[PDB]
Amino acid sequence: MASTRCKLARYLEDLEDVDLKKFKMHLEDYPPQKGCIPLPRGQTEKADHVDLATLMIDFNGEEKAWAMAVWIFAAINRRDLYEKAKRDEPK
Repeated sequence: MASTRCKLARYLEDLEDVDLKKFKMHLEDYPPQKGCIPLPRGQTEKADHVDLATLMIDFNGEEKAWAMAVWIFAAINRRDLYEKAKRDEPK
């Protein structure tokens, strides 16, 4: 009826081109949080925009993946995106 994978792709695509590069560099440069596993660069860089959403939903899960998606926007100063993201995020 409505795959969410296509929805997240529209968000990472609706971001600015220069901001797109900052989202990946910030993800690969993610510091350790608690014995967390570092994301292999060859996997993320080789992962396409659609495939990228598959590693976040498949490896981190829909609950944790969203936590990383919202916490990163506040980092690049995009609080306005959190107000809309919370309204467009399905329950």
